[PDB]
Amino acid sequence: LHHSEKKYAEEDQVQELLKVLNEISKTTLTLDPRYIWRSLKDLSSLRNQELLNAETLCFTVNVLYPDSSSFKKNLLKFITSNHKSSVPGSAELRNSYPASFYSVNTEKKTIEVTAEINCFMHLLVQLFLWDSKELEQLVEFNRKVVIPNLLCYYNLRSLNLINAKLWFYIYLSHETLARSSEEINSDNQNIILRSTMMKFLKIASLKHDNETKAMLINLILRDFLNNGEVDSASDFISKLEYPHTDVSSSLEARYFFYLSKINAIQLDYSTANEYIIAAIRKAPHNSKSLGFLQQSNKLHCCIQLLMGDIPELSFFHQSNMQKSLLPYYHLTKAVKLGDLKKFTSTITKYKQLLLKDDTYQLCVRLRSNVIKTGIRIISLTYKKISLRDICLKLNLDSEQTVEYMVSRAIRDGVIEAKINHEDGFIETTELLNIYDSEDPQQVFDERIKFANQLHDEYLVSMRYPEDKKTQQNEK
Amino acid sequence: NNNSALSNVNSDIYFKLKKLEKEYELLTLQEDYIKDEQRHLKRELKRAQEEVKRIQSVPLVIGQFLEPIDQNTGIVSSTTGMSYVVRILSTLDRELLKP
Amino acid sequence: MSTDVAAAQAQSKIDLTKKKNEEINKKSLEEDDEFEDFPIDTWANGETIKSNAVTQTNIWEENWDDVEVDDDFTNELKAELDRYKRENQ
Amino acid sequence: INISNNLQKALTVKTNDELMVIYISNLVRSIIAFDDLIENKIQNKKIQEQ
Amino acid sequence: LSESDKKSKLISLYLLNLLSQNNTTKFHSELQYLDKHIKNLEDDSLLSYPIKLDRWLMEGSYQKAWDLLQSGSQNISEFDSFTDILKSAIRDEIAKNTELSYDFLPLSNIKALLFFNNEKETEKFALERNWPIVNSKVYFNNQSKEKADYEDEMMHEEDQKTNIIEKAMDYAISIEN
Amino acid sequence: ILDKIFYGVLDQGNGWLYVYETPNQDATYDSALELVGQLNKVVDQLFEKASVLY
Amino acid sequence: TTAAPLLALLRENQDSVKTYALESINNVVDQLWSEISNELPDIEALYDDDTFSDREMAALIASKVYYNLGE
Amino acid sequence: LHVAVSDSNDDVRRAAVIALGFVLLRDYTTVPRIVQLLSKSHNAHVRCGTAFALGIACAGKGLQSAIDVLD
Amino acid sequence: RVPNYEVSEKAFLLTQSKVSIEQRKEAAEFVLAKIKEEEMAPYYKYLCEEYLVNNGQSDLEHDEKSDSLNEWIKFDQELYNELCKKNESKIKELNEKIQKLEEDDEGELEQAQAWINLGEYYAQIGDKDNAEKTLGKSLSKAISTGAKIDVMLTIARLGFFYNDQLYVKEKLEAVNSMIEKGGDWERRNRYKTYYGIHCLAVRNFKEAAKLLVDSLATFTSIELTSYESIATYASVTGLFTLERTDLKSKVIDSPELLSLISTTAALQSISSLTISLYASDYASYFPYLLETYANVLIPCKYLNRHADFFVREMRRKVYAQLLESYKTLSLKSMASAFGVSVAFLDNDLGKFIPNKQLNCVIDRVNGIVETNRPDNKNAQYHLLVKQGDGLLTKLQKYGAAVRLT
Repeated sequence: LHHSEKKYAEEDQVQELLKVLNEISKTTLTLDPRYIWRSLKDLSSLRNQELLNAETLCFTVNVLYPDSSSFKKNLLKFITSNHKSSVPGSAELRNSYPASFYSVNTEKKTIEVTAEINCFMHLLVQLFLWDSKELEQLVEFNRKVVIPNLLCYYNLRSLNLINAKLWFYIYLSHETLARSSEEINSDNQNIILRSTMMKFLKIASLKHDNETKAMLINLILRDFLNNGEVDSASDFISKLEYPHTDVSSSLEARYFFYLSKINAIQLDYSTANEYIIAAIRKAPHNSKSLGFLQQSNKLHCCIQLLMGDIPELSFFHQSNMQKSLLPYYHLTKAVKLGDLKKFTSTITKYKQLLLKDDTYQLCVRLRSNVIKTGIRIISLTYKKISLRDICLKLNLDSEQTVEYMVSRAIRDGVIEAKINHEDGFIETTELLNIYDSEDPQQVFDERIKFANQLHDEYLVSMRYPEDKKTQQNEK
Repeated sequence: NNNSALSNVNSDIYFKLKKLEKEYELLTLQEDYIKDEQRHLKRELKRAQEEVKRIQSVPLVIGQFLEPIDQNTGIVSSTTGMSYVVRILSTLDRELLKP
Repeated sequence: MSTDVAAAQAQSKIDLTKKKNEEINKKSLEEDDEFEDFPIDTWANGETIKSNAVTQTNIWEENWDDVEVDDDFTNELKAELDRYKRENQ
Repeated sequence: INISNNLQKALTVKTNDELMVIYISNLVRSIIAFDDLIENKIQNKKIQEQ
Repeated sequence: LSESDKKSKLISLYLLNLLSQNNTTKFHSELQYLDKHIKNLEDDSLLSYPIKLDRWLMEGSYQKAWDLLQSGSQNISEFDSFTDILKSAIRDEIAKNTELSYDFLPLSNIKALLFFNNEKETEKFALERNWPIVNSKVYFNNQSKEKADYEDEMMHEEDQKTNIIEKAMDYAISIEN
Repeated sequence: ILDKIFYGVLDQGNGWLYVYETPNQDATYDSALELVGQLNKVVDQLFEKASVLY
Repeated sequence: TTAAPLLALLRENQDSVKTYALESINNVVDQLWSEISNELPDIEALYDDDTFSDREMAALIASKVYYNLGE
Repeated sequence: LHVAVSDSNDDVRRAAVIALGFVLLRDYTTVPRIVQLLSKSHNAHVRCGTAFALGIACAGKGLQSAIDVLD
Repeated sequence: RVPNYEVSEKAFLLTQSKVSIEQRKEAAEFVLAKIKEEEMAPYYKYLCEEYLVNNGQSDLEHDEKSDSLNEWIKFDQELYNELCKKNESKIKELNEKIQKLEEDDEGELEQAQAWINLGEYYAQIGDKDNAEKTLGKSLSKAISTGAKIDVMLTIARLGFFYNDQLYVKEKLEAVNSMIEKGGDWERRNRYKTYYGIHCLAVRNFKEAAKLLVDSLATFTSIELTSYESIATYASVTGLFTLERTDLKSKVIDSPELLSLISTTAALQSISSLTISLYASDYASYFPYLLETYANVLIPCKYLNRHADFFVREMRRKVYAQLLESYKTLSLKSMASAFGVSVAFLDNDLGKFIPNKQLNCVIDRVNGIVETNRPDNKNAQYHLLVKQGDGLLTKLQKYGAAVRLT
């Protein structure tokens, strides 16, 4: 029973413990140790579920615990206490480790390796919480213990790398609890949580660890936007302190998505669209990335519709994600066909859907775009057209009504016309002749500049693995 | 276990490592030097090709390539009526040179 | 689909075991899939037939009869209407 | 300048070939390094054996 | 984040005040923050009023916006203190759109647009914008030409435009680097 | 015009005939298109060899 | 939550009010630093004046926010 | 270093490489890296001078790297 | 295997209600006679399922609505009884024979031909599945390689017969892999015909135009719909893909189209549209278009869904053809020639200009339609810049992953 599963599971945890130990004790190469540890977590979450769940307590007693065994027992009671073949003398050794040394070195006293035992202990904890899906007390318990400990060290870059990945989970459980239960307590500690992240982020500037900085930035940007204040988030990003050294495919895709959401609702859709295109691009394409991609698509359509430029029908059609993009497809059709009444119905029919996903606020400004897109088609199709004919086409009352709408629309430059209320028709002003302007030299210069950017990025990247590789042993 | 020595680090920063921060500026000076060296050898490439080009121009004597004996030396026989074993020049066919 | 060439982003950016932890953790921050929150409250999404004629189950490439409706009946009528106007011009 | 724009891009292609050939090279040096570390055991064992 | 009895009225005032300062950027930034605490819990009740005003100025229904401010003084309690600022504002937004929509337009046609009732109000707004009135015709050509020269007078434009000679210098030295 | 034996354009509503003998492609245009179009195949083919990196 | 109530106090005049307003910011000056970076010139003006016993405080808020920005 | 590359005559080329190890007599460890590039040189003179500089540099305080370069 | 292509058409007409009703009940008389004779009741079972609530709404074992305008449709149990006899007697004879030729040696060919005979009978009555199972048995067995190829196309016909294209693509994917194994030029001509009908279903007609004219040049139209149908198809696709220059050349000039004349209505309408485009009579083009939808596009099983698309595109071809030729036209002159009025002209152009094909304007004020189609340095530049932007996009994309790892 007891002895069987826990011992088996323990064999893998010992092997895992040394993978962290050996890289950091010989000093990190930054990017490479990091990646390994990510591969390590894929394995651990599975093992934690499997073969009881006291596999960790059995382990905690095996390694040098300073007080870590107390916190473990409390996690354990909730999912039904186990504690047989996790007592001393049947799960204890202080030998078989170079991670805790032999017994004699513990006794005599030696240098701390209890830091990395602790960080790694806190891994198993963060893991435990997510895997079981524990809610309520456990969220408070874990957070309050772990973070004081990370500051009782000497704030080493070796230990910063490992514990940075702990921050993601601390953050997940707080939001989950807040979404489930509406309570004054959850509101109250959210102010503590922003405060803490900024505190760490200062510390990690000093100590210059780029991963700790990239992760802490993304969690707190997400938090401000969930509570809906734009201004705090915008002020934060324009200090330009995001790193690019230790950053990842997911991590940079995430940043850009925040950048999109801020700039669109600030009424600049050119600057918003720049980011969202970047976000889809960095991200992998998997069934595990499905969530991220799914939400990226939803935001993309609307940013584009707000410009008055329309997404193609093949987008939605060949999507495997098409039965959630169905209110979004109707947004495309309704704007394009210019019909006031379809729009009205769409955002009323699909109001719960739009409001769930938070995209309903950008759909309000898409009301304006119905008119704007319809007047645009008309500028393309007709060069000279009476004011009267226009009022029948979009169903407007006065000559006066169309004239207010058109002028504003060409303040933005969307339609590309000029009104002649000296003769009572609207004249289209697009007359091309852009290869007969001076602008084309300038259009090529930016492209040339992007090709120079890849030329640098190639040369500098190439040599970076190669220093290490020529130093590496070979026959 | 527990604890270490925090004075061991603080000591090394001012003493040894200050000398080594300065040493890293002398390898930075190396970088500026070999930035010019790398361009200088591009100029010297131009000059080594130009000199070859003189040799290639006339006067020349006709011969006929037979066959290789190596991938950089061949054997020809001239229109003089003499077999000469000849170094083949770089920057020519050696796949359509063989017949 | 997705921005730019989908197939080009799909081939460039692919799963590794290193990216695997990251790809899940990212998803968890977008609060699940949010495509299995969808079919629950709609109790099964239908089809578009409101303005499509070749719908969206095409086994070859979609047309633009997916935003337009049957215009041959209008053509037939215009023709006939035009013949009276010209007859009695 | 259109002809130059294209010519600068046509060299990114040349560079991009190199990057891949070096990331392949580095991949072989990795395999070589592991193979030696295994082989030291076989030579250690041969002395005990005889 | 707020449980008041007057909460409904005060958020209404919040949004009208944004509009009076004339930053549409500030309005939409806030709209998202308010959105959270009205989601299924107030929605639009009297809080429709400022969202409609902003929507109309974006849609370009300046006709509509004018009637809407006025009927808000049929339920007057301090709606009038926000009505004055926004009457001036409406005139100004049109003046920005109608630069690019005429080369000349009559006195009689402009009067209508900027919602003046009398001549004295019309001519004064034209002079501040440097649009001359001759034989009762108001000219957008004077401001549009004027603005164009003041741009050329200023320095930004050597680098922003990029000088063609300088472009080639950059081409050369990237290859040599 | 459709045959393209002086390739020009008719004004019906001013009743005029305009004749163009100008070129409507250039050499420069032609071979720019061939070159970029070929390099597109190259770039796919470079990623295809290096599928062993991952 | 928002420190915008505390910002509102800065711009409002009366010394006794400003006296309170600097002390409020100073509690949460280490803990919040992107909710208060818009009123840094008002704060600098208080340090520049010498009708305050709170010149020392005013200047301290300014400094704590500015290193976090990068300056 | 600048004169060794720029001045193409053989005396001037040879002298300046010899001259480096007197400057960096006490920093004899880093010299193998810096004249690594001049050991490989297509100019005979330069390599002649490479060899003397390394001899002088690591004469009384040894160092493995130079012995290998000099082979 | 033979009667399959014929019967499939006639049944498809029934489904339609955009055709003449008169045509339907001539079809109904014929198609049912043959269902009794060749015992095609499985296929009948399949057909009624697929209708459904357009046709068959006058049958006894279904629910009766006013959707069918036919009544000669009547599925009964009488059909079923006949099935049981004719299938029992035949199947059983062929089963005993397969096991006989297991006894005989070199029997692999002998068993192959018997399992082909079985695969014909299941083809005859319906069943694509049971022919498929049996002609794979034929496939393993030693038979000539040319027979293997022929077998594989034999199963593909069955996907046409059923009216599911997605079955046919998998069954022609096997043909494409076997073609050069036999190397036969004899089955190459057969492959152009099958794959032509398949590519007539695809939106892209580009492959279809090339195929469907080789089918005209080399006389292959067999085990599939008639030579006259082959020609009809060739014309439609000819028109859609090929420019005005290449159109005369390849469609209006073809010895095979001229020699076959137009003896059927379907073939007559489509050819009539083509002749009037070149001859530049546009007042016969529009009525001829309506003839086209009626008697070709809608009666076909592969242009059913491109019926609207061809109507539209053809109006688009001709307008654009005229706008090349003219830098100014009036609404009146243009409308009169097309046989529509000015209002009617506005709306048809008002779709086609946002579909990015005709690149023109309309004045209502002055009433002239001017042409805004560049051909000069502006056109060259728009196109070239997009492709070089497309090179840059791959370069960023492809570079970024290799560095990242």
